[PDB]
Amino acid sequence: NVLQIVRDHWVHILVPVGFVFGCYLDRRSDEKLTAFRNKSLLFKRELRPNEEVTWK
Amino acid sequence: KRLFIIKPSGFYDRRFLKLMRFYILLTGIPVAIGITLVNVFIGEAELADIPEGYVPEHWEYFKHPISRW
Amino acid sequence: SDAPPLTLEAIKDRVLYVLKLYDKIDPEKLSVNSHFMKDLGLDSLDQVEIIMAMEDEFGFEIPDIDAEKLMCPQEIVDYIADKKDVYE
Amino acid sequence: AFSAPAAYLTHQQKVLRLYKRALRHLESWCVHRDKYRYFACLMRARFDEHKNEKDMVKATQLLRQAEEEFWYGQHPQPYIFPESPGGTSYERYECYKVPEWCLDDWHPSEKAMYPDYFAKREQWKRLRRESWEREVKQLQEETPPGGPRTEALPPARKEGDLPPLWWHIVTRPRERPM
Amino acid sequence: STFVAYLPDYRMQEWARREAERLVKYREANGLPLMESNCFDPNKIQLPEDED
Amino acid sequence: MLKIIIPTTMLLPMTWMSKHNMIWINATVHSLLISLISLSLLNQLGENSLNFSLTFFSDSLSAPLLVLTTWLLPLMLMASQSHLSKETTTRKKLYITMLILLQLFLIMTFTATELILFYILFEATLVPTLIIITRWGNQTERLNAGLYFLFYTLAGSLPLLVALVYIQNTTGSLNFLIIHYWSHPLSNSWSNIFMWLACIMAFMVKMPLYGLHLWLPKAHVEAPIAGSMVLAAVLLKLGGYGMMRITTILNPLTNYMAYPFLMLSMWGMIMTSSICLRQTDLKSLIAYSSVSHMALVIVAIMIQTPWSFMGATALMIAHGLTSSMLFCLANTNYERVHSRTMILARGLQTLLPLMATWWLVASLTNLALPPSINLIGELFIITASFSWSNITIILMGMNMMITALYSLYMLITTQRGKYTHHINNIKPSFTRENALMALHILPLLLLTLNPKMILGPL
Amino acid sequence: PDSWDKDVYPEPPRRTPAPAPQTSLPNPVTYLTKIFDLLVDRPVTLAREFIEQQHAKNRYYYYHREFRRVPDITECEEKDILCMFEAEMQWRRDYKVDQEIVNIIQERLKACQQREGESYRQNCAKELEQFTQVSKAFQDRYSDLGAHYSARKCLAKQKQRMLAERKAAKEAAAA
Ligand SMILES: CCCCCCCCCCCCCCCCCC(=O)OC[C@H](COP(=O)([O-])OCC(O)COP(=O)([O-])OC[C@@H](COC(=O)CCCCCCCCCCCCCCCCC)OC(=O)CCCCCCCCCCCCCCCCC)OC(=O)CCCCCCCCCCCCCCCCC
Ligand SMILES: CCCCCCCCCCCCCCCCC[C@@H](O)O[C@H](CO[C@H](O)CCCCCCCCCCCCCCC)COP(=O)(O)OCC[N+](C)(C)C
Ligand SMILES: CCCCCCCCCCCCCCCCC[C@@H](O)O[C@H](CO[C@H](O)CCCCCCCCCCCCCCC)COP(=O)(O)OCC[N+](C)(C)C
Ligand SMILES: CCCCCCCCCCCC(=O)SCCNC(=O)CCNC(=O)[C@H](O)C(C)(C)COP(=O)(O)O
Repeated sequence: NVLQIVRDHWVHILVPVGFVFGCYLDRRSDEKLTAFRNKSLLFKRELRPNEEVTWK
Repeated sequence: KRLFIIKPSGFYDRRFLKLMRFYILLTGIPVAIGITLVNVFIGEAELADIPEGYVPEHWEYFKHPISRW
Repeated sequence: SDAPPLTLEAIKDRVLYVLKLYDKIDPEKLSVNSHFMKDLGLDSLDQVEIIMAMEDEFGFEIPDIDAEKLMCPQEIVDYIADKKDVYE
Repeated sequence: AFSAPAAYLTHQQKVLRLYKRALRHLESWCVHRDKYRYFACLMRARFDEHKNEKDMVKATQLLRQAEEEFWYGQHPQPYIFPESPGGTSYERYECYKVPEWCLDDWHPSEKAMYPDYFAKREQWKRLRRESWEREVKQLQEETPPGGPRTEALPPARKEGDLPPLWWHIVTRPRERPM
Repeated sequence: STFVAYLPDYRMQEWARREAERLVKYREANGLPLMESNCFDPNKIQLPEDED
Repeated sequence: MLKIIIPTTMLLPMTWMSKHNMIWINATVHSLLISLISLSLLNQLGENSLNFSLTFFSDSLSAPLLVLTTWLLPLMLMASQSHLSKETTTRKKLYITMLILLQLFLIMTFTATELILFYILFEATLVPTLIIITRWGNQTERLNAGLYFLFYTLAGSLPLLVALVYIQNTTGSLNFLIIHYWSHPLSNSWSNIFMWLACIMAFMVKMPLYGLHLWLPKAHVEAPIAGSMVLAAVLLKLGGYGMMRITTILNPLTNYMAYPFLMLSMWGMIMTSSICLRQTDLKSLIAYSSVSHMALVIVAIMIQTPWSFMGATALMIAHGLTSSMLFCLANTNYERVHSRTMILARGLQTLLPLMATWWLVASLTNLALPPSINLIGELFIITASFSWSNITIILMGMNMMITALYSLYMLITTQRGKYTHHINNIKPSFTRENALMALHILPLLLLTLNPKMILGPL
Repeated sequence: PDSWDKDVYPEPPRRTPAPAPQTSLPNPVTYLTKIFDLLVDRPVTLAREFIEQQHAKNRYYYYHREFRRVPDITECEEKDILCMFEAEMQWRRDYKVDQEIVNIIQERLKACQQREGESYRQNCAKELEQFTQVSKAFQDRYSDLGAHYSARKCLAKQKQRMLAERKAAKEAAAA
């Protein structure tokens, strides 16, 4: 019977899906501005024995 | 003698006030209880010196548990 | 509490009480239907004084346009009852 | 307040209104009762001194002079009955007056209380609905062709008629509503 | 309202208060003035040679 | 900050794919969710801004404005569904589409990093507003209002565009961070004076400045309720935001280019407050109130001090909420009696008590009763003006006396006295209207509880 | 208590006189304060003791964040955007710290005025002098920068003041 319920209330995932996609695109945008990661004079730091990058 | 007093309908204003109180309380009583329980059983952090060679996480620079979370 | 619920009988009693204290009206010859000008032989100034005495008795003012028309104790009682929402 | 006004006031009406105003202001000046009675008798004698003047022009001149004297000698703070237009309780209870049509908007739960009162209200509404058209017809008949000339309304004349335009006079809220 | 009320101190008010406390303690201990009218060291500034 | 932009763009097809009798519910629910998401922008720093990308950034000045926009959308939806009941489904969806597009344009306008992108979005906001006014307004004057709304704006903004491109040919950039860091003083020449005027007049006509304000009473009176809400609450603040952004490149010319505008703002604040005392239309009174408050904001921006900037930010937020609430309150009576004449319906406290309480609270916030944020902004601006010149306390003082008067006048005319006898169609207040009033007023006092969130970057 | 540094917020040694009863009548203040103690101060103390016992079982720490020093705006080339950015951030942090220093001094002044009572005009001279000095320094540093302030405008102001002072000194030397 979920067919009618789905075809009546499938418009309720558009905005949450848009929120998730916007978060993903913001992370992708952050990925393109790492030219000074761990390179500023104020925050330059030696890496821990395990961690690869200071922030993502 | 007791006489009828003509007034406007007070039903709808009372209903609105009751509904608003109900919803505000429905979400705000659990929040108050949670805040009190967190404060009692998970207090605030105590300021301390950074131990040598330690790199704290960013949320470790705040003292209240809810703010840290 | 507040003042008692004024009734028609009380209003009529007070109106007649005021009228029998007027020296220009004979008490025995006075009735609730007596006309001020025809039956009692009073002029307009006496009627103005009677209206003012009613106003003093009942503690409120009767406008001139309404006060001109009242000519017997019954009209005065009816006007007072209508003003004060007296039905019994 | 109840009577329909005329087009103008007559000379006798103006004289009587001046007499009442003068006596009221004199009472305002003469606070004590015996003094007021004395000066009120003097004022009545002064008023009826010129009662038998057959010359109307002289009568209106005397009235003019009397009104000028009154305006000069009026009490600046005369006594006003508390519910009179200048009194301290003039419109005190107007905020408690609620028109009857508001009762039509009560929720049915509110109307569940007071069943008999609302049955009587329905009876009154039925009476008004049945009487309206006859009231309108009577007004149409009794009105002169060039429109009404005064604000006086006629009474009911037929077997079971009601005086036209009676609803808002009869269903006044009250003088002390709440 | 609860989320805004418990927002973490990214405005650095408490950090600034603690830094000022340390500065005041040090300067009052060593007898230095609490604040200097110059916020930049004059040895790093080269004024124009001639003012005439 | 695509996590806010994308959900609105998703509101668009969600509205256009909804069932005919679920458009309002879905739009309101997801608008409220978007407002809740946008609440996270209030976490700001003390040194710089949140630089999300090359295109968008968030400051301590724009974040409360974004929160106000996203919060105003659901209130507009709630206020609109009453008078649009007879409308067809397609036209209702088109109206909601206009509202959503306006929100999207405002959101992108408040966060653009470059001045030309800001200009493009700040002009793009014109189309949905004009369509809403001229298509869903009630009277024949709306058409004229639309024209007055359009050209008054464009005659200010076309010079600005020219100036903008000229600046990019001189400094090489219109990025706001680069513009701030590489700032150079403006010399005293005729060319610099006209550049200053080109950079300032568009925002001046947006506020609006006294003498350039005639479009506002027309547009804000003839518009439907949602149009008036968004015109008073957000669209007037575009001028203030743009002025506070653009003034970073105008020093030290402003030091003497502000005199005519300061004189106009102070005297016209007195004048519009006086005009409010003799007004027969209830909506026009609220519009002229907006003009007076915006004159205060203009003075604050022109004197260029940290206290004046904080006061301007607080006043813009507070005025947005208060004026939107007042417009909704007037709209309830208009929907009941179908007339905007203030003295038509009187003694409404006897018939509608809770609505009378809402009226009292709205008029109390209008006259800046302490400790409301209205009063905080007004007092900060007055203190800064006193530092600028001790004589200003005269004019400002007079304003404080007049405002309260007309404010209380409005209340006393509508709620007190005796009810009109022949008006017998005043129904009890609906739950929707009471909820609208509460959702306006509660955030005001909540913001009073924590005023540093609306005090700006200074 | 130990929550704050007592050198940053100093107080006098708190001399208070001993009770010297001269009347056989009882003191209503002492009776009322004994009742207040027994009826208010003890349950609150017990509640605080319970809360502190719960807190002691969960002890965690937060740290004061440390910032190193970067080159100032004086050591930055004219169009070097990155060095200017770092210097401007450092200058803004210093501005906030200076504001908090002024706030501490004002707190001292206000506390002394309340504490000294009727003798405040003479007994608060040192706090007033400290506030005068700090206020003069702060006004020299930061006043009149206006909205849209920056490190460059502060440097220009300091250079202008330095030029005026150098000219005045050389003109007084020629006297
Ligand atoms: C009604 C609706 C109708 C519509 C209306 C519109 C409504 C709109 C609402 C919109 C939403 C609003 C939400 C806002 C969020 C804000 C929350 C927040 O930030 O909380 C702040 C604050 C908590 O701050 P915090 O940062 O979490 O605490 C930091 C510490 O870690 C903590 O310190 P700690 O370690 O000591 O722990 C303390 C702990 C435990 O403390 C104790 O237990 C000790 C207390 C004393 C007891 C000692 C003696 C008693 C016991 C003795 C006897 C038993 C012991 C012995 C047994 C034997 C008996 C003999 O208690 C608490 O945790 C604090 C209480 C939690 C309250 C949280 C508020 C959330 C509200 C959200 C819902 C909003 C809707 C309202 C509905 C709420 C439900 C009604 O909460 C308070 O409000 C505290 C105020 C009380 C202080 C005293 C008042 C001082 C008065 C001074 C002024 C005088 C002038 C006169 C005016 C007086 C009038 C008041
Ligand atoms: C109907 C009946 C009405 C009367 C009956 C009412 C019954 C009692 C209820 C009234 C409560 C009285 C209020 C008294 C204040 C107590 C709460 C206060 O202490 O909390 C404040 C906190 O308040 C919040 O900060 C303010 C609320 C934020 C406002 C945002 C509104 C939500 C968004 C809605 C849309 C936005 C539209 C506007 C756009 C700008 C203090 O903040 P702060 O001093 O720091 O706390 C320090 C400790 N911390 C930091 C660890 C927490
Ligand atoms: C209805 C409201 C609309 C919005 C209001 C907008 C306000 C705009 C007003 C402009 C403010 C000032 C503009 C220019 C600054 C000075 C203007 C001038 O009067 O000052 C003197 C200028 O001297 C003379 O006045 C020459 C100008 C005279 C010709 C201008 C025409 C003004 C007549 C009024 C026309 C109305 C204009 C507005 C139309 C609506 C100063 O002497 P000077 O130091 O040498 O000039 C400074 C510039 N220098 C250094 C490059 C040389
Ligand atoms: C506070 C102090 C101020 C007061 C000062 C006032 C001074 C005024 C005193 C003198 C004024 C006069 O006498 S003015 C004298 C006016 N005289 C006339 O008009 C003669 C014609 N007579 C009539 O019109 C009627 O008989 C009529 C008299 C109306 C009786 O009415 P009735 O018989 O049908 O009831």
